[PDB]
Amino acid sequence: RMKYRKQQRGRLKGATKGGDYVAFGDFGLVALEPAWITAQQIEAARVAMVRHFRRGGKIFIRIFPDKPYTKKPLEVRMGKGKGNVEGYVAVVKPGRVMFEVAGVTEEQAMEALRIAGHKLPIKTKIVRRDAYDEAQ
Amino acid sequence: MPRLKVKLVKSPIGYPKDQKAALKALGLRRLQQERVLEDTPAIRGNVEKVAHLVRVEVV
Amino acid sequence: TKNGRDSQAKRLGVKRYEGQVVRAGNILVRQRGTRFKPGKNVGMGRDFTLFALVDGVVEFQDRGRLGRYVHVRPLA
Amino acid sequence: KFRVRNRIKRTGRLRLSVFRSLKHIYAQIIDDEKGVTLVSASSLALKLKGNKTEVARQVGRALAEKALALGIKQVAFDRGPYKYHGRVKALAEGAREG
Amino acid sequence: YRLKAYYREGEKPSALRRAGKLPGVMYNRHLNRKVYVDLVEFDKVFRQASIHHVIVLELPDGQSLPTLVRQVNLDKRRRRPEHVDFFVLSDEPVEMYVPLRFVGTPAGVRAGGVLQEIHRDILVKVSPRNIPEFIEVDVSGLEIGDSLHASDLKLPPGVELAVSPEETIAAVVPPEDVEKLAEEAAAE
RNA sequence: UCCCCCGUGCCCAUAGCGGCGUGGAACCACCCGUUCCCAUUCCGAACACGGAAGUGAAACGCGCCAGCGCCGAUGGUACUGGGCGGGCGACCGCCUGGGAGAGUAGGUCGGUGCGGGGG
RNA sequence: AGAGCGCAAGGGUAGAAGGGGGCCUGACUGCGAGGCCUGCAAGCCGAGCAGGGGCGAAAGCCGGGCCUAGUGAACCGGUGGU
RNA sequence: UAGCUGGUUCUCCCCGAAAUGACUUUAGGGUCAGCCUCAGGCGCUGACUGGGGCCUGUAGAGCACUGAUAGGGCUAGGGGGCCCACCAGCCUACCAAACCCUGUCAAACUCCGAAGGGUCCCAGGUGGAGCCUGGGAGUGAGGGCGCGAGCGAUAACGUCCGCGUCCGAGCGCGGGAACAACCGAGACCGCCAGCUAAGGCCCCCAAGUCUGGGCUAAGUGGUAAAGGAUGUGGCGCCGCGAAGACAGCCAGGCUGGUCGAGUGGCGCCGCGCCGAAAAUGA
Ligand SMILES: [Mg+2]
Ligand SMILES: [Mg+2]
Ligand SMILES: [Mg+2]
Ligand SMILES: [Mg+2]
Ligand SMILES: [Mg+2]
Ligand SMILES: [Mg+2]
Ligand SMILES: [Mg+2]
Ligand SMILES: [Mg+2]
Ligand SMILES: [Mg+2]
Ligand SMILES: [Mg+2]
Ligand SMILES: [Mg+2]
Ligand SMILES: [Mg+2]
Ligand SMILES: [Mg+2]
Ligand SMILES: [Mg+2]
Ligand SMILES: [Mg+2]
Ligand SMILES: [Mg+2]
Ligand SMILES: [Mg+2]
Ligand SMILES: [Mg+2]
Ligand SMILES: [Mg+2]
Ligand SMILES: [Mg+2]
Ligand SMILES: [Mg+2]
Ligand SMILES: [Mg+2]
Ligand SMILES: [Mg+2]
Ligand SMILES: [Mg+2]
Ligand SMILES: [Mg+2]
Ligand SMILES: [Mg+2]
Ligand SMILES: [Mg+2]
Ligand SMILES: [Mg+2]
Ligand SMILES: [Mg+2]
Ligand SMILES: [Mg+2]
Ligand SMILES: [Mg+2]
Ligand SMILES: [Mg+2]
Ligand SMILES: [Mg+2]
Ligand SMILES: [Mg+2]
Ligand SMILES: [Mg+2]
Ligand SMILES: [Mg+2]
Ligand SMILES: [Mg+2]
Ligand SMILES: [Mg+2]
Ligand SMILES: [Mg+2]
Ligand SMILES: [Mg+2]
Ligand SMILES: [Mg+2]
Ligand SMILES: [Mg+2]
Ligand SMILES: [Mg+2]
Ligand SMILES: [Mg+2]
Ligand SMILES: [Mg+2]
Ligand SMILES: [Mg+2]
Ligand SMILES: [Mg+2]
Ligand SMILES: [Mg+2]
Ligand SMILES: [Mg+2]
Ligand SMILES: [Mg+2]
Ligand SMILES: [Mg+2]
Ligand SMILES: [Mg+2]
Ligand SMILES: [Mg+2]
Ligand SMILES: [Mg+2]
Ligand SMILES: [Mg+2]
Ligand SMILES: [Mg+2]
Ligand SMILES: [Mg+2]
Ligand SMILES: [Mg+2]
Ligand SMILES: [Mg+2]
Repeated sequence: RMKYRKQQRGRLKGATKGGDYVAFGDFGLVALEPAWITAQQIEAARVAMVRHFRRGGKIFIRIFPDKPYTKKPLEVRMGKGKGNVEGYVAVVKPGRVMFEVAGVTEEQAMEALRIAGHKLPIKTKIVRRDAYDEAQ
Repeated sequence: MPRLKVKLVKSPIGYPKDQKAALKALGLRRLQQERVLEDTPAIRGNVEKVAHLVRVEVV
Repeated sequence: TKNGRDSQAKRLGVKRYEGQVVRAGNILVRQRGTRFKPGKNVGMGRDFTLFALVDGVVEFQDRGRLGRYVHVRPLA
Repeated sequence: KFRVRNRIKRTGRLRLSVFRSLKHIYAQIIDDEKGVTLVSASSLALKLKGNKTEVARQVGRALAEKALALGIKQVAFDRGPYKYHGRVKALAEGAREG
Repeated sequence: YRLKAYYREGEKPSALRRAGKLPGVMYNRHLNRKVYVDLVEFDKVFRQASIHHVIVLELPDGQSLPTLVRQVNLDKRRRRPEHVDFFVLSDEPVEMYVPLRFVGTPAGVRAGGVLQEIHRDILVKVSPRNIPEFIEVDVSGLEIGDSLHASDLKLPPGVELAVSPEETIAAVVPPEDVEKLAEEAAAE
């Protein structure tokens, strides 16, 4: 990775850009609530996914932890946090599409994706593809 | 610009400084107080800002 | 830590705006470079300070490619 | 290039835009700040012979005579893309002669 | 397909949606007009419809219009359509995303592997007569490691591909599993 | 008045990039030459002077295409001065005045001054 | 224009503030309309007048350096002067 | 000596703060500024507002720069296998620069960019407005709430700034059970008059056991989550069904009959259920 050290917290405003449409594989998993999702959380789901459906299709992860996450070590107030204990997170607004699978049955994905949302710290809904795009 | 008949119905104690000055501009001292004024853009301008405080009427 | 250090505020910006009378010498704009440019009756000095060259009203020109200029349109 | 022209225009008034062709040598006296020329003492595409330097000097007295009968006097000289030295030189040079 | 349009002027775009009418707009080199299909309907229409097949739109002007959905703004926060772009066709050539049907099972997917399908459709310049209900893709000789580009398409008569002639269309990527749960664990 | 050229400003890519075409009477360029004035960290490439003949190939001038670039609505939304509402909370919602970016439709191989030579 | 612009970062910038040359020392004296900034003290910009100069044919430009850091009241004392 | 603590006595009337900046062997002290007040000036300039120009880089957005980034492509470099030094050749579900595509992220990124804010002009605005010169001040511990950020743990009746507000000084009055700052409202005095505000109108307790339409059976309401469930009502879609379905019942391994009208699954809204253990009596 790169860039610089540690970074503000900021707020999590309206769900705005935070959200869109399935954009690879068949089914999707989308965020209802706002959240910092931890790498240890992503990766927790990632595995829980495959490990569920072995020699599986393709899982696309479309959220990514560029936010470094600080945390002072059981002391008191002098300077910014050492930080990084939980390392990094992904800012995730209501509506964002985190993971989607491809190469699978409706009940394979309706499971994989189901399990995952469990591993996540948030409330999530699952998605198809309907038609919704942009073209003519 | 017919007459405007502004009455003060909600107390300003707790609205922004401006909003109080607004009423002072329009010339409203006390609550439930009658005050009639020319419908110029300027009078309107303030009368709008305190809209939530007054009840306007066209005369 | 090793931080919490900084340099006092430099209070720079457009000092006179479009359509203000100004005397000669009036600093018109204080600036980081040529964010603005001189022009008509408007000199500029070591730091890039722009300043009236005769009393009169100020106006602001945008000129794309050429950049933005500021002038005094004199009168008396 | 033309850096010069910028430098001149700054001064204030009365540019003498000396253009010069391989057989010719025109010359406007442009009052900027309105986009108009005042006099236009061309040369080869005007009237005069074919000897260049002596031509320039002659067209110098061109603008000269043409000018005073109007009011001009600021020698303000567009030493255009050509470096002042010869044809261009003589040009303003004659404009000074009178 | 066909869907009953309506005209719209002053109506509060937002107050409309509460009713059920998904606002929208029809426009083309000469035309531009405020409208509003019905949502429950547009759904069904557009569910199958999308932006490949045309939709002729009926106003109480009786006018059947030769249009298709140029773009639809979905509202973030639980998907839903906000409002609709309707490109009135005429007859001159017009660009548009025509589908792609990937047919046949490749060498890849057999020995375990995965249907990667970059474009479930593609953009081509074409006149309205040619509404090529789709395009074929000889996906079968494909292998995990191999990928069919754009310059390799079964192009119907008279149709010209508007996209770059080198965009990839699909590809066959490896599956994914536990030869990557052990290795992905300690190694990193 | 009109048409082409030349010098020159104004608009600031809807002037531009690239491609086809064309103009040498005039105008301009390239061009002949390096004795004089003048010139290169080496060169008459550039500046400079004197100028047959040749040329419009390059350059530039005028046109014509929309591949790149550039310009780009409308509709809708985000956001949001001001005013409010629910809930236990990170937050969510309405009223009112403002309203994008991106994306579609689309446009675009310029507009125009003053002066000069030429039919 | 993503380079360069002595050095940090920034803003500026080739229609030069960047590279190279020829001549030069205005890294002047006497001043200073008028402003920026500001509790105070301080800091900053500055046309123009005079004196005598520098480069330029000239219009003109020069009161150090693209700019913004590179510093220290007052006392007491050192050196040189009218 | 005490930059500390304590104490400072009659009445009525008008106005009325501050708890901030700068410096400070300064940090619970001071000096100048800021805010209060008094006197003498000036006279429509004042807050607020309308129109008008200018100036700006946030929210939002965006990826053109700086970086970050998942998948794929094309593609140098590497590692591995065939082959051998006539060094090259070929492959490569290996890592991967640049590049393109799809998809994205950023306080110290911006091709863009709001509302808004600042200022000057013209206009309304005679106000316990405004300017100018002076006498006297106190203040220079603030706090809470709303909004925008930092810190913190997107903890704290935490902390630190910004805009605003109220308490401070309105622990005066109404509401909120009680309660500085939440809601209402700025208490000159009197009244055994009236209208209201917030909040309320079954009793304690003033005023509807008011009218109409629904929802809930938990005492929910009487205020706890991920998650769970044939709660309940309301709406939408898919599957088999009077050519006999689902449910059971008779026979065989879906088939048959008999029965005879609906049945199965998904999805969204309203109210509810579980999840739900604390110490004096509820
Ligand atoms: Mg969860
Ligand atoms: Mg209040
Ligand atoms: Mg008044
Ligand atoms: Mg600090
Ligand atoms: Mg100077
Ligand atoms: Mg300088
Ligand atoms: Mg200087
Ligand atoms: Mg002009
Ligand atoms: Mg292969
Ligand atoms: Mg195109
Ligand atoms: Mg050609
Ligand atoms: Mg020809
Ligand atoms: Mg010829
Ligand atoms: Mg010689
Ligand atoms: Mg040609
Ligand atoms: Mg034309
Ligand atoms: Mg563009
Ligand atoms: Mg564009
Ligand atoms: Mg737009
Ligand atoms: Mg736009
Ligand atoms: Mg022209
Ligand atoms: Mg032109
Ligand atoms: Mg003829
Ligand atoms: Mg030098
Ligand atoms: Mg002074
Ligand atoms: Mg001064
Ligand atoms: Mg000076
Ligand atoms: Mg002098
Ligand atoms: Mg002298
Ligand atoms: Mg200078
Ligand atoms: Mg220099
Ligand atoms: Mg001393
Ligand atoms: Mg001493
Ligand atoms: Mg000494
Ligand atoms: Mg008082
Ligand atoms: Mg302390
Ligand atoms: Mg002390
Ligand atoms: Mg004023
Ligand atoms: Mg990009
Ligand atoms: Mg790959
Ligand atoms: Mg690859
Ligand atoms: Mg091996
Ligand atoms: Mg790359
Ligand atoms: Mg734009
Ligand atoms: Mg505004
Ligand atoms: Mg504004
Ligand atoms: Mg009065
Ligand atoms: Mg103090
Ligand atoms: Mg708190
Ligand atoms: Mg509190
Ligand atoms: Mg108060
Ligand atoms: Mg009662
Ligand atoms: Mg009842
Ligand atoms: Mg009853
Ligand atoms: Mg019920
Ligand atoms: Mg669940
Ligand atoms: Mg629940
Ligand atoms: Mg249930
Ligand atoms: Mg649904």
